[PDB]
This record gives sequence, C-alpha cells and structure tokens, in this order.
Amino acid sequence: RLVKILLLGAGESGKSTFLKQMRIIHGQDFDQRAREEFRPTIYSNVIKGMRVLVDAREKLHIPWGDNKNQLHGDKLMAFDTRAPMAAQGMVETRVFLQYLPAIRALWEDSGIQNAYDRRREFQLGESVKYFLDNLDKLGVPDYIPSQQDILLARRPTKGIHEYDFEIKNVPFKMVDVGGLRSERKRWFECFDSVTSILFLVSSSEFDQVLMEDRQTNRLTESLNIFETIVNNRVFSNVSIILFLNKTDLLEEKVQVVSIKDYFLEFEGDPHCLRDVQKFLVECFRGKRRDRPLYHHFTTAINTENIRLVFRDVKDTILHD
Amino acid sequence: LIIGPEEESDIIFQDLEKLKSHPAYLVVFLRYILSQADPGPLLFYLCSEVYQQTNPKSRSLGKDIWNIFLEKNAPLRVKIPEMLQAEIDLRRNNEDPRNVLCEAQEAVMLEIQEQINDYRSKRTLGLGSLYGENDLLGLDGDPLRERQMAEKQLAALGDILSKYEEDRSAPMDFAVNTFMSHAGI
Ligand SMILES: Nc1nc2c(ncn2[C@@H]2O[C@H](COP(=O)(O)OP(=O)(O)O)[C@@H](O)[C@H]2O)c(=O)[nH]1
Ligand SMILES: [Mg+2]
Repeated sequence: RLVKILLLGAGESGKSTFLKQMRIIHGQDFDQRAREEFRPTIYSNVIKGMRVLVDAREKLHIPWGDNKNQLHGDKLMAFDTRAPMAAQGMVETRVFLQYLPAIRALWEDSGIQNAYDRRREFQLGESVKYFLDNLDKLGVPDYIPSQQDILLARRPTKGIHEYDFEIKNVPFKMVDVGGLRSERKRWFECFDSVTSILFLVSSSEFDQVLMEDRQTNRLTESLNIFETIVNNRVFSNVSIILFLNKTDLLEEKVQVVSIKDYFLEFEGDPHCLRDVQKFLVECFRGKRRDRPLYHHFTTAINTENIRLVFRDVKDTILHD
Repeated sequence: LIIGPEEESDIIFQDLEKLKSHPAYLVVFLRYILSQADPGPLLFYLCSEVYQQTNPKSRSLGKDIWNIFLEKNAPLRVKIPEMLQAEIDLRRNNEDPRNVLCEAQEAVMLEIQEQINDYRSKRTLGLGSLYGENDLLGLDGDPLRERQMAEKQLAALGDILSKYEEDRSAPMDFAVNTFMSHAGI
C-alpha cells in the first residue's frame, strides 16, 4: 500500500540532498522561515571549510599568495571548532560577520586557492567553494538562504531521517540514513517492507579517499558497499536503482584528472565524460552475481534534473 | 595531518575453531553465508565435524552427508579433489571414512577462509548489523548465556532459508540444525 524507498550510499554521495529535492518537488517545499534555519549551518560550512584550507596550505607547505594574509589565517585558526554551537555545525550571524573580512582575503589568495585544487589530499567538500564564491550575499545583514543555497548546505546525517509525501494518490515514504562507516550499523533498522532502494554514488570521487580512514579509495568503498547490498538474497524482490550523482562535478573533473591514474582497468578517453561514465556503470554491474539494474546520471542539487529522473524512478518502481 | 571539516570480536570472526565454540557468532556468520554466498563448503564442514566427534555406530549421518554434499547431483554439492571423493565413496565397504573425510574438510577450508575474510571486510564497511551482529552486544564470555542467544537467532534464519527452493532450503536447514544440535541449541 505504501512505497517505501531507502536512500543508501557512502558518505557525501548526495542522500540528504535528494531527500530535500523530494520535499521541494512533491512536498511543501521550504518557506522563508525554514530556509532561514540553514543560515547557521551555511556560515558554519564556510568558516570550518576555510579553516581546513589555511591548515592545508601550511602543512602541504604551499606558499602564501601574499604574506599579509598570515594574520587572517591566524584569526581563522583561533576559531574554536569544539565550542557548543560550533560543535553542532552552527555559527551565529554576528560571529560570522566578524570573520567575513578575513575569509574574503584568504579566498582571494593564490596559496589558499592552490590548496583547494589539491583537496583530494585531505578532506573538503566542493560546496564550500560555492559559498566562498558567494560571500557577497551571505555577508549582507538580512541574508536569507535561497533554495539553491539550502540544497548546497551540508549537514551530516547522524540518525535516521524519514520523509513522507504523495504523488497522484500514492503514499510514499523515503528514508535517509548516514553513509559514514560508523553510521551504517543502523541500516538494518530500516529494511522492513522496503519496496525500492536508490543507491547513490558520487561519480567524481574516483580520485579521493575516505574520510573515515584517509587511505581507502572512495569509489572502491562505494563498489564494495553496492556489492554487499546487490548480492544479498533478502533483497531479491527489492528494486535496486543506481544513481551516479554529481555528474556536474565529474564533467569538470575528467578535464584535469584522469581516472586512469586510479583504476588501470580503464580504457578509453579519460578526458571524455561519456567514456568515464560507462566505465563507472560497468564497474557497478560487474559486482552483481545472478533481475535487471536500472541506472541514472544525476545532479542532486539540480531540481529540474531530479524532477524528471524521479519520474522514471516512480514508473519503474510502480511497475514492479 | 590537516584537519577535517566534520570529523575485539575480530578474533572470534577470523578463526573457525573459536567461531565454532561461539554459536551466537556462528549463527551471524551462517546468516551472511546463506545470504551472500555458497552455503555448501561451510555446511559440509560442520556436518562432517559432527561425524568426526560422533561415536562410530554414525552411519546414518555419513550417509546423508554423501547425498547432500559429495555425490554427483548433490543439492549443495561441494567441490573437492576427485580422488578423495572416490575414496570416501568406497568406504560402500562400510569402513571408517573419518580419515579421508577430514581431508575433504581441509580441501574446502580455503573456500571457508575466503568467506571469513569476506565477512570481515563487510564488518569493516560497518555492515555487520545487516546480518544480526547487533544481537551480540550484550554478551560476555560465558558458555550457557551465549548459547541462549543462539536460539531466537536461529529462528531469524528461516527468513533467509525460506527464500530458497525446497530441494536446497531443506538440506540447508538439515545441515544447520545438525551442527547446532551438536552444539546444543
Ligand atoms: N555540485 C554538486 N553537489 C552535490 C551533488 N549532490 C550533492 N551535492 C552536495 O554534496 C555535499 C554532500 O551531499 P549530501 O547530500 O550531504 O551527501 P550525503 O552525506 O550522502 O547525505 C552537499 O554539499 C551537497 O549539497 C551534485 O550532483 N552536484
Ligand atoms: Mg545522509
């Protein structure tokens, strides 16, 4: 009677974002008040992300673009990340504004920028770039996060978030669990009456390592995860749909990095999006041991793209 | 180095001899096996273990082991060196097979190891709970208490068995209980 869909995938694959799209596309959406609650999360993304940047500039021994920015880097590093509000990923507006000037200078520095280009060597979401490039609008006193801002804001998912919605008189329940290794121990609590599983993967994580242990390749982790889910007989009658998310990022990445340097099996033009997308797809099908497998190239932050992709997902699931 | 923006029982699970003595842990492993892999090897190993410890008299068991795991069209046929199979089959002469049946058990051990390494990898992915590992939380090195959780756990197997045809689910259930019973569950 109910269509229960589980969103599975390693950390930072796009689950919480997809869930937000459902609310935007089929639910009540986010009114000004509800968007206003993301501001503390957004100012926290920015401050903490920049702190990681100056720290990487130092330890990676990358030189400043301008020495006078050493003072700004000092200001940021002095920010206590473990204080109560900061510990829960939130920063008041008044505090954010005190750091704005320094943050703006640090982001104009070529050293900090070079550090960003090498984020694969550490841990940093490209969503901090989206906000650093929009400091002007986050700065203004009466700033209210846009829909696009809300979608980009990054909040870890420790816990189980459930969202209920309807489409043409059909009740739907989507479940989002965390994807960090430590969070997965809870995945078993949500498998009762599951109709379909949407397996998300950041298609552009081939050059990165896990945040859990900074030594394991991200794609590799995804594949091993998919492997244990897709071959579990208990899910024999469950629809497994594969989402190769962050297509927009892969489109950028293939032009400066080559998947060839991380996965030998690759043969084709590493500078070509279509070639890398097929390799990724084959890699996940290759893990099956048998039931068909449908896949989709998505961009979770793109509302219009998720609108039509889900259209296919709904009809697929509804015809099983 | 370089700050982040956000930020045992392995001993029992990696060794088959200590996993056999811990029924609660074994049941979890049998769950993984029955769901993610070939049940043959392990199930053949356990029944053959009951034989090796069962007093010669034992015949019936050995007979069922042959039809379920070793003979031509066996439902859960396991793959062992042909020589060893012909010899086991001979001991027809109703003689002592334990000696050659133990070699069959060792031949299948490499496969059981791969699967052990396999599940440990899954535990690393933090997915141990997907196989009942969460039922091990409140346990302490005490025979009687642990083997109490063995039951209830052993009932959560029907959930995976039932999704197997009768000519396979039947022998499986037969195999599991044969060893569980010998372990006292
Ligand atoms: N550019 C881009 N960003 C994305 C995409 N999908 C998710 N994100 C962002 O990636 C970060 C991690 O996303 P999240 O949904 O929290 O991943 P989760 O940990 O699996 O829930 C967030 O900042 C998202 O806004 C995408 O297709 N493209
Ligand atoms: Mg999440």
